[PDB]
Amino acid sequence: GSSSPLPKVAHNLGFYFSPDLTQFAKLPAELAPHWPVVTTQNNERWPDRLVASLRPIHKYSRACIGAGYMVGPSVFLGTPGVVSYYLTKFVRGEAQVLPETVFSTGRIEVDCREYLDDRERVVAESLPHAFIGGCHHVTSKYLPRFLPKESVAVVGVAVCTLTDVYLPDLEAYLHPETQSRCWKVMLDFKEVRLMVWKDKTAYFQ
Amino acid sequence: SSSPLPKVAHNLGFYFSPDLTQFAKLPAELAPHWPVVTTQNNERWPDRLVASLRPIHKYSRACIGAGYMVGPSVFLGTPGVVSYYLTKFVRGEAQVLPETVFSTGRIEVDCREYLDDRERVVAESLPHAFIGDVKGTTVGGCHHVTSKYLPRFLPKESVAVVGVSSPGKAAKAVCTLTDVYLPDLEAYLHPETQSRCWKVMLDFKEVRLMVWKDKTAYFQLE
Repeated sequence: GSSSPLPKVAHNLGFYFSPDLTQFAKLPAELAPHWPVVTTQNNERWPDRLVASLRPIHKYSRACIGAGYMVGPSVFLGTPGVVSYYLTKFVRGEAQVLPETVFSTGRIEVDCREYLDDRERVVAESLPHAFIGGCHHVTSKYLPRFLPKESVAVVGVAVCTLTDVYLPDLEAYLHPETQSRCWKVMLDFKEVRLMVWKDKTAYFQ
Repeated sequence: SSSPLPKVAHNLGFYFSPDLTQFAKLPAELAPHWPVVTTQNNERWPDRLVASLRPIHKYSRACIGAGYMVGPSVFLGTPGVVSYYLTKFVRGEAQVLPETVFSTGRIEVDCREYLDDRERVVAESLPHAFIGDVKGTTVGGCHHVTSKYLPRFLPKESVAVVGVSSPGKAAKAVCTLTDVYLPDLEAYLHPETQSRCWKVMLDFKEVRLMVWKDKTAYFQLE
């Protein structure tokens, strides 16, 4: 069996249907040859496909490190430095190079408010204005336990914007050459904008 | 006063209660007309299920080792110790309740630990039923609340189904799990044939248990 992306990841690669994965909208097996589709079935029969796997499958399989993932009905947290799933994208039959990206951790989905590890605490401590009052990281001190889920906006997909990205993945951004930079960041294959003010604050827009 | 976990009463047909918070509020005026769970042996309610602390009948069943609640709070069963008594009245007259095993409350309270040393050894004895292991891309044998590869969220069900994971190594879409006191299953773990399917009553629900001696063992719904 294989793990598989959170919906937003496939969505951002342009995938919405799946015959086999229930986090996505259903499409019958029979129609997969004629529509792009996310799956864990590496089915040569379906030419436009995104396949999730736990072992690479072609040189172009991207190892999705540290991502939130799902297995059957369950959601799991990414483990930093550990590969969540591989993704291999086939357009009109042939495997395609994926852009490089960072990954959401799954802390949002599973409502977890903790640092994943000491290294991430150490990064938050190094710029303590970052990601609170606007835009909160999942671990922000000021975030109340009961959020009203309807009115929350997620970075990479309003009461607030919210991210669960693993801080070290981002930490070079927090330290630009210029006094401040509006970066161009790939998160879950979606281009967001991280705005850094060296040594004061940073946040997404 | 001690009460059954919601699933136990559901399995018996009972969803309304005037008194017990864990259930659906029903106003007293209607209690005469629905099956109800209650800590009140009330004659006015012909179809009722009473949770006692001591019996009131030939047919009053002891719920031994069962997880239970007092007000808003869940508590673990202790194995060997009855948690509460239950009596089924139908049209004013007590009924014989089937013989059953009991979920322990661990899933409700998120306590993923053995109840006692004794259970530790059973889990350890049949590790591909009760602990887990991987073969390349596949995990199996994590069918208990104590097992490896478990998600953070577990359905509050007698037999819960979850996806399961060895981060970076293996995954399973479907894995079937309970929090039963493992020794209550010993009777079933040692057959002669290559496989066997038991019928088992768990939390008063009829469930099927596959056993592959001495490889794995898992519950399933009908």
